[PDB]
Amino acid sequence: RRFLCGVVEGFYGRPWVMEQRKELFRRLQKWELNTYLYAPKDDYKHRMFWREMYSVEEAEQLMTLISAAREYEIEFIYAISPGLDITFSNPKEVSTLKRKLDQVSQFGCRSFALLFDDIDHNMCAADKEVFSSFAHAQVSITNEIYQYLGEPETFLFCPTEYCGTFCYPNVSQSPYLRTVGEKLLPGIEVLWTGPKVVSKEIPVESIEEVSKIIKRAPVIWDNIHANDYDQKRLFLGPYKGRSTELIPRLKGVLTNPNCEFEANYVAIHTLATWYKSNMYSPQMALKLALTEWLQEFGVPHQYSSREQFVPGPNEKPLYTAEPVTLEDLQLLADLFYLPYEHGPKGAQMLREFQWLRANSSVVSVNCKGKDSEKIEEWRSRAAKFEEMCGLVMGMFTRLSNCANRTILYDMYSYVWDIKSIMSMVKSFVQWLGCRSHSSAQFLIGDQEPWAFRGGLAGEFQRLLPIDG
Repeated sequence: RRFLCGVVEGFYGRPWVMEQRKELFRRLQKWELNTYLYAPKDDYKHRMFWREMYSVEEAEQLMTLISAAREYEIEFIYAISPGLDITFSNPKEVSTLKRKLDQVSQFGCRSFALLFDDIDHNMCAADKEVFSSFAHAQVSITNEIYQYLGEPETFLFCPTEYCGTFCYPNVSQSPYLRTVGEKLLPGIEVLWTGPKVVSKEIPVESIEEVSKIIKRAPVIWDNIHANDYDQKRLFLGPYKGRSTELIPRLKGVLTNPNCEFEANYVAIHTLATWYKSNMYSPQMALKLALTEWLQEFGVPHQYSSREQFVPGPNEKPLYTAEPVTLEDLQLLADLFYLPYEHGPKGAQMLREFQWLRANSSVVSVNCKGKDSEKIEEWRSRAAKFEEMCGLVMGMFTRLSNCANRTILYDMYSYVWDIKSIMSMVKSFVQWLGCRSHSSAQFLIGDQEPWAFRGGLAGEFQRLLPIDG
């Protein structure tokens, strides 16, 4: 029994380059994964201009990539999303799609996929006069394409309702899914993402409910680490919430990585472990992933003293960089953890800061003459918060010194923003703690720079109501 397990490049934004893809293939072979799906959203010949034919240079790049995939024995699936503007009752569209897929096949590609995600539910008059339903047209064209290609072993189809929240009026009673399941050829696999576009967790019964309609085990398109729906978010936490019992009931698992290429290492590793368990503990998986990931940071750059200056007792010490340690990576992971929850350490820091803010009046003004226990407790908790902020700043400082700076350079902005805001919070907490004897305004320099934090986007964000 073959099982699909791997990565889908299907995020918006700047696409990955050939070097990154080759390194990804090497890592996938190391981690015992077998599937790579190529459907980058912002590739003009993939989705928006699918009708065009690849140029010679693009053809050479594709052939090199496919041969590299062959070297590492990673299945390579090429996807097309013609649903943006394709007309189903016009044979010219079908002929063009066939020619495009044949050009892809002549490069040595073996597996193909057709996607109809994120399109409209309307049909032109030309198709409404032929097909009884939208699903009917989609299934008919998919079946014809599948039969033309010679019935490859692997073939993926993404329905238009790829999540429960897009099923109307529900999953079991959706006419679209019923028609697709009835009329689709048995040899094609079907993508599914769970109850929601970004599903926090997958109950087992939902998969069975979907399978009762599609009459086949689906292939999971998991967006647990996708970050193209709000690109301020970075996700470095482990794979979590998916019970292993789904493995016998699924035909494959395919993960959507973060837009930043180097930020997905841990995620992919966790996924492999999650698979390799049952051919599972999130905490252990994350520990192993970070332990393996640390080896790629190497050592920080240091002065090369291969007639060499050595300082004396009264000379200023040389600049020395400290290595990046396990604790720094764990703190980084907790700072950017999961879409629906934070890491334990970051959540605890936030709760402690909120508590300190709430009880500022205990010692803010004229603390002398008040209850000693409250003063000591508040000051101690403030000190612990200060130490954690210092840990964050030291993490950033040590990460800045890595010899292999590329790992940091692909996610520089997020860590830089979090360390800046931690510094500002530390300054604010100090100002709160010194109010009883310092009546000056809680300024940084001569001003309050956070009045411009986030600019116009930050200002608009600040006015959105929340319950807490």
